[PDB]
Amino acid sequence: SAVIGQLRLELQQARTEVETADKWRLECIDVCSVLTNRLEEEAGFLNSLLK
Amino acid sequence: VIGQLRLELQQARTEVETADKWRLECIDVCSVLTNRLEEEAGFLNSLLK
Amino acid sequence: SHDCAKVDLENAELRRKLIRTKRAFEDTYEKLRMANKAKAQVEKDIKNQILKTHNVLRNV
Amino acid sequence: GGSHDCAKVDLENAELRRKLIRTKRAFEDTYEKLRMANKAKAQVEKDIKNQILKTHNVLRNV
Ligand SMILES: [Zn+2]
Repeated sequence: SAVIGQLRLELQQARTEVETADKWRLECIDVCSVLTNRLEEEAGFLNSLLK
Repeated sequence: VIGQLRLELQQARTEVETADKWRLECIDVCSVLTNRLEEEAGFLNSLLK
Repeated sequence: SHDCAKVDLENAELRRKLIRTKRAFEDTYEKLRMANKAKAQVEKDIKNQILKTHNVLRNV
Repeated sequence: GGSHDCAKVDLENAELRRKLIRTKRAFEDTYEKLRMANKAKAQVEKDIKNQILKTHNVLRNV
């Protein structure tokens, strides 16, 4: 019968779920990259104060 | 009569689980790094006195 | 009246002590001035670093 | 009187004593300011060390 129809819908919702999860995951990685680089710069600065 | 689609649809749902898992771990990381940067900026400000 | 030899000796000893104390004060004053200068530079750079971090946290 | 001007060396000794008291006080005050500055800087450097260690500990655990 007609089981292909609803399954396509569920798979498209799953596609939107991968888009959202991967999108917010990459955004989080970009944040973590900026914060890590800033912490490294600041630690380097603090180290420069000990010379 | 195909059957096999269950794995492929579940693999996609397993991919959502993996992406969400690494994303939540990343959120914990960002929280720790943010807190450390706030503490460190507060410390640097404390040096100005 | 005074003891002429005694006031000559005291004059010379006072001049010696005054020069030694002048040199000590000039050296200490220069060390403190350099320290104040270095600290001022440090505080300027610290301000810039605080600004960078608050800009980063703000963009989050 | 003898080989010097007695009044002149009396005045010069008195002035040298005044200058020496003033210069001693300046040197002691400046030295105390320097000692306080060095102490505060030493404390700052200890705290800076602990802050660097905390940051590297965070970054390593990340
Ligand atoms: Zn005399």
